[PDB]
Amino acid sequence: PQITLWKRPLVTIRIGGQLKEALLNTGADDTVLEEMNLPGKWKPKMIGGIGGFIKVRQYDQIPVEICGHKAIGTVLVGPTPANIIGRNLLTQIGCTLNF
Amino acid sequence: PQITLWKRPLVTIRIGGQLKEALLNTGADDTVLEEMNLPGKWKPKMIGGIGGFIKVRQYDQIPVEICGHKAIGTVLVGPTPANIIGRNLLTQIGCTLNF
Ligand SMILES: CC(C)c1nc(CN(C)C(=O)N[C@H](C(=O)N[C@@H](Cc2ccccc2)C[C@H](O)[C@H](Cc2ccccc2)NC(=O)OCc2cncs2)C(C)C)cs1
Repeated sequence: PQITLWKRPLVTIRIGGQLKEALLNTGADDTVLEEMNLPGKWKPKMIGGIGGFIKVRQYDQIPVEICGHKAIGTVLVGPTPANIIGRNLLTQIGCTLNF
Repeated sequence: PQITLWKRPLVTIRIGGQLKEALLNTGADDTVLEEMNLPGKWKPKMIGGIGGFIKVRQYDQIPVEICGHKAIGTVLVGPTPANIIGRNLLTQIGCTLNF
């Protein structure tokens, strides 16, 4: 698809076999998801948002399906009020900024 | 311009009379720039995200130059760890996501 920015670019993502609504975010390297248990090893991380930093768990090689598109990559799980799909996965699904 | 997402989508913006780098951010409802002086009035405001919210000055109908593209809109000024160009202005310059 080709999403416009008049409204927040929200889409459906599937991960761990669970379906979630996410926001496409060119403004961030990594992808952050709302708390949700996931399998695998994981290292602790600290990431800074607009109002400060939050602690997250970084999982690697996690398959995440975005709007029908396949992606496998590093996912950060933690206190975020919104599942934000970052650049790495964006490029994985062939997303670009056009103007 | 076709922007890949493999790297930060930074672009030069000319505002007021200053030319600085800002991120084309589709994960932001608003445009936020780092502390600076701007002419005009302004109502205080609190914008938030990961880590919480921050205090910013809201200026409206502010001229902004983003890659030979002229836009006139709302510009929040304050303690942002990054110069952000949000959807309010991205749409103005006719920008979309495609994949
Ligand atoms: C509540 C929820 C349903 C929503 N609210 C909104 C509206 N809001 C609040 C925003 O758009 N808020 C913006 C914002 O921070 N957007 C964010 C997405 C988000 C939205 C809501 C809650 C948490 C994260 C997305 C933005 O690209 C910012 C920009 C940025 C860059 C460097 C330093 C700080 C910030 N990115 C991050 O906060 O990235 C965190 C990281 C990810 N991986 C590593 S750090 C502000 C800049 C204005 C959209 S969805």
